[PDB]
Amino acid sequence: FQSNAMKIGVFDSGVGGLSVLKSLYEARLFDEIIYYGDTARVPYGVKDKDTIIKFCLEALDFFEQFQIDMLIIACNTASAYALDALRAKAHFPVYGVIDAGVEATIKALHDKNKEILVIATKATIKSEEYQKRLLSQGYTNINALATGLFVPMVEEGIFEGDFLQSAMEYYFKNITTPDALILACTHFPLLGRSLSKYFGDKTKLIHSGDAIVEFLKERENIDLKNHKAKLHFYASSDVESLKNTAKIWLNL
Repeated sequence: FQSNAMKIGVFDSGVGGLSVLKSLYEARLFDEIIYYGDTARVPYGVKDKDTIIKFCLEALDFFEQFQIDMLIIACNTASAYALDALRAKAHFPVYGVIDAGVEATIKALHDKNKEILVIATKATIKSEEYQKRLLSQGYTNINALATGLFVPMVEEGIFEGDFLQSAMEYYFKNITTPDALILACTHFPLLGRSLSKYFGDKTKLIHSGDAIVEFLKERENIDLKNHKAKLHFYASSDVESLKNTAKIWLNL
């Protein structure tokens, strides 16, 4: 089977990038998407920079046999550090989650003095990348906060209830209700309904998936497809467990 259109690949460390994969799939911008997840070596925030890079390079070598038009890095950690040596080795546009999220935040605020909150893993925060960027463009009212416990709550299917509420109430103790909240972790889009309901209408949720859909439109020549795209899933370890949560998060 060969047709004349665009085939791309999505790479996250674990299963978080499935939420990103969701938004891309609903868009119908491609005909085939290749999801790979290095689930053997999860998570990536633990390692130093050089090892993440040598790890991300091993994923590129993987994507070569498929020969894709564009590669998307769904890991905020990999996006921070590895999104460069990939380009010094790729023959095709390789993009990441951070800028799309930042740009989508700015466009949605257009107001330098508005209140921005950005939640993520401990590793995503320490890199300061989202911060280093939003400041450069003159946005002043910003705080960044590590809410790492949301990740295993997502993986155990906790999306609602007093327990999740107790978690939000815990993490968000004496916190300014922001105008826009950024989800700098790929698991977090699974808790959005609870968070907005918790934060209220004032807070505008910046979806990493939705931020990159609008992002690629700005940067690339894209056609909307009549037919829905074809999914492929690949994992370092335990592929079928990924395929499950894939069906769960999306309902194919």
